[PDB]
Amino acid sequence: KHSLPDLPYDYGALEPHINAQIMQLHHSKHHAAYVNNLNVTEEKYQEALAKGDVTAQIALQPALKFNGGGHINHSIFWTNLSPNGGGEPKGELLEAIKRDFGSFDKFKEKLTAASVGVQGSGWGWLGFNKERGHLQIAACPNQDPLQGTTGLIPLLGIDVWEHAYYLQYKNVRPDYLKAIWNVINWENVTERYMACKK
Amino acid sequence: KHSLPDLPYDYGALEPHINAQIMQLHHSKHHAAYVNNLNVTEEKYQEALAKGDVTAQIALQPALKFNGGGHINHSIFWTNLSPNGGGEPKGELLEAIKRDFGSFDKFKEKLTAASVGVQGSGWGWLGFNKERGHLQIAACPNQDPLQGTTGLIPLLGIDVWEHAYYLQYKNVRPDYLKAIWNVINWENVTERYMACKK
Amino acid sequence: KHSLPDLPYDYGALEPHINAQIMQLHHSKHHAAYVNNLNVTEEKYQEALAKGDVTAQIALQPALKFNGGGHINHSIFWTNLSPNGGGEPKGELLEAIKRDFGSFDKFKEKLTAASVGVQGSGWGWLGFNKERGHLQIAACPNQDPLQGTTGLIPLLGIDVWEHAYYLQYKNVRPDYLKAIWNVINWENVTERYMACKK
Amino acid sequence: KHSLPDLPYDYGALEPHINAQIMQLHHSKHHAAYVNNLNVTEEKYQEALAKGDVTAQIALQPALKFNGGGHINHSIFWTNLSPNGGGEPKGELLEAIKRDFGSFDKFKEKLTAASVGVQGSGWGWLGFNKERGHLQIAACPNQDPLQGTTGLIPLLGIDVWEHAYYLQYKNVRPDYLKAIWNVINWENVTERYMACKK
Ligand SMILES: [Mn+2]
Ligand SMILES: [Mn+2]
Ligand SMILES: [Mn+2]
Ligand SMILES: [Mn+2]
Repeated sequence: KHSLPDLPYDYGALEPHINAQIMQLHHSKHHAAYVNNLNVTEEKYQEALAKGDVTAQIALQPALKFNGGGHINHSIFWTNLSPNGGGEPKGELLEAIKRDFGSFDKFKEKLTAASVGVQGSGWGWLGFNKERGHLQIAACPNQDPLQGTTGLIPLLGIDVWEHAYYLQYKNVRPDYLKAIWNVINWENVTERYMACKK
Repeated sequence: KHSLPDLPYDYGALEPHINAQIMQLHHSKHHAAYVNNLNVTEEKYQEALAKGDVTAQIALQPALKFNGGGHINHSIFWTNLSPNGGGEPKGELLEAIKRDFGSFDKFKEKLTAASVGVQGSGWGWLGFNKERGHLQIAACPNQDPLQGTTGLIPLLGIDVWEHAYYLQYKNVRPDYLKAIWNVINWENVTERYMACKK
Repeated sequence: KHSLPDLPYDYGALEPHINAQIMQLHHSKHHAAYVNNLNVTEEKYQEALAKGDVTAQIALQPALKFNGGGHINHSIFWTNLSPNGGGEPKGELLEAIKRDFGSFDKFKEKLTAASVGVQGSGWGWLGFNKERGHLQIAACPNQDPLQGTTGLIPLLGIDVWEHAYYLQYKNVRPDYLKAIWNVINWENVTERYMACKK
Repeated sequence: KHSLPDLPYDYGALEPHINAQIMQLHHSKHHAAYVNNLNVTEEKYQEALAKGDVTAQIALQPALKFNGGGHINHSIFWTNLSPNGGGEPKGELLEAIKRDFGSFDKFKEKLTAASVGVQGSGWGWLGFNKERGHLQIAACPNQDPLQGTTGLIPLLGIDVWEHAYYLQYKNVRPDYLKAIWNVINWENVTERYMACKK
C-alpha cells in the first residue's frame, strides 16, 4: 500500500514564493487523491493479472499511469523544495550544469522555457541520462512520470499544472517559475544526482 | 485576422455559479492569449506554405491546434452560457436528448462524468454526429477542438481546465460541474442543434 | 499462461482471397511472438506490482498493450474468418446493421473506409456500444485492442498492418479489403453480437 | 509544387541487401502517393487558411504530417543509401560517433535497437541536436518527420515500416537491419553532418 508522505516542512515554509493555501491544497488534496486512486487501481490490476484478463489490464493503464505518476511526481517535488533553498548548487552537479547547458543561467532559461512551454497540464524536468552519462531537460504531459516514460532519472521537477500556481499567480505562469527558483533544495537535487553517478 | 469576441454579458452575470474574477480572467487573459497566439501562428503558416516548407508547417501544428482550438472552444463556451440560463431545453433537442441518453438527468450524468473524467486539461462536449444523425458525448484533451479532431458538431461545451474553476471551487471539480448547469443557455444549444439538423 | 490458439482452418483455406503464405506467417510467426512476448511482459508486471514499483509498471505499459493487444486482436481475427465465409449476416445482426448504417452495402463501405483510412499500422473494427445499445465502427492504431482502449465490444475486425496483406496485394490495401469480404465468418460475428445483446 | 525525386541509382542497385522489387514499389508507389497526396493536402490547407477556417486547418493536420512527413523521410532515405555504401564514416563524423556512442559498433547497435524497437510503423534516426551540439538517436512513429516533430537535424534514417522489408525478410526485421548497414551512404550522412556543423 502506497502512502501520502508528510511534507518535509510547514505548509507556509515556502512563502512568499508559493503560498500556504496552495501548499496545503496541493499536498492534502491533490497528492492525497493520487495515492488513494493509485491504491485502488493497483488492487484492480492485481485482480486482472491473476485472471489473465488482458482487456482489463489495458483499460486500467490510463488510471495507473495518471495516479501512479501523480504520486511519483509529487513525492519528488516536495523534496525538491526547501524554505532555506534558493541560490545555485555546488561541486559536481554545478560542474555538469555548466558543462551540459553552458552555465547556470542558461540552464535556468532552458528549464524555465520547457516548463512554460507545456501546453495544458504537465511538468518540466532536469533529469539524468544514464546511457549518455549527462544531464537532460524534458517536459512531461499531465502526470506522466519522467523515468517510467522517458528512462531519465529525475533530479529537479517543476509542476506547471494550474493548481500548482493559479491561486497566487493566476494566468501568469512565468511569475510562478521566476519565484520557484528561490526555494529549490539543491541539496536534494545534488543527492539525486550523485545517486545515479555511481 | 481572428478577434476576441465580446462576452455576451457582464463578467458577473453568471454569479454565484461562476464568479466574476474567473469570467474576467477567463475572457480577458486566457481567451485573448489564444487568439493573439493563433494570429501569430497562422501568419507563420502562411509563410511556410508559400515556401513549400513542410518541416516548418509540421513544427507549427502543435501551436496551431492549441491556439486555434483555444479560440474555437472558448468562443463557443461564452455563448453556451447565460445569466437567465438553467433548467431544461425543449422541443426537438429535448426529444433527441431523451432518445439518445434515456432522459435529461441521464444526459446530465453522462456529460458530467465525461467532464469529471478528463485527466489533466480538457473539455467535455455534447455534440452531433451528422453521419449517424444522433447526439454524442465526447471529451477532448487540452484545447483540441471537437469538430476539427472528431468531426462532431459542438452543441454544448464544458471547460474543465483548472483555470475555469479553481479560484472558486479549488480542487472540487464536481461542485463546479454541479453549478454550471444553472447557467446553460439552452437557447443557444438549441440553435446549434437545429443548425445541423438541416 | 496465455496460449497461441490453433486456427479454425488450414493455412490455405482462404485462398485465393488471402494466400497460404500470409496465413502461415501471420499465425505461426506474428501471433506466436505476441503471445510469448505477452507472457514475458505479464511476469515482469506481476513482479513490479508485488514490489509496488510504480515506475516499472508504467515502463511496461507499451509492451503490455502492444503484446496483449496483439494477442487479443489476432485471436478474434482468426474466428472472424472462414473458408465458407462471405455473403451477409441474417436476422438480428443484419437488422441492426441496416438500422445503424442504412444498409449492409453502406456498412461495408463505412468499415472499408475506416480500415483503408488507418495511417500506419492498425486495425479497423465493427463493435457494439453497450451504453448506447447500437453498432459502431472504430479504428485502432497498432495493436491497441478495441474493448480495452475504447469500451466497445469487438464483433468483426480487419487487420490492416502491412503484414496482413503486403505479400499478396503489395501497396494496394483497397484490393485486400475488397477480397476479405469474401471470407468473413458472419456466423461468428453474429455469435459475438448476440452474446453482448443485453 | 513538391515533386517525386529520382533515385540516385537503379532499383536493383542495392541487391542483395534490399531487393529490386522492394526498391521499385517503395519509390514508384509508396513515395509517389505521399508526394501527390501532400500536394492535394497543401492546396486544401492554403484554401482553409485563406478563409481563416481553423476547424478545417486542424482537420487537415493528420494528412499533412503523414503525407508531408512521408515525402520528407523518403527523400532523405534514398540519399542515405548507395550501392557503394557500407563500412564506416571517417574524420569528423566518425569522431563524433565515437564520442557520443563510445564506438561505431556501439552506435550501430544503438540505432539498430531504436529501429527494431518501433512498435508498428515507423522510423529509426541518427540526428544532430543543434542546441546540445551532439549526435542523438531517435525513433519516430508512422511518417512523423524527425526535424518537424523533434527539432533534431536528420543525418541517417532507417525505414522500419513493413513495406520497407517484408517481401524479402518477412517478419524478421532484425535481418533487414543487419543487411541495410551494407548500403549506408556514409558520404551523404557526412555531408548532412557537416552542413549543420555550426
Ligand atoms: Mn501538482
Ligand atoms: Mn478555458
Ligand atoms: Mn496482424
Ligand atoms: Mn517507407
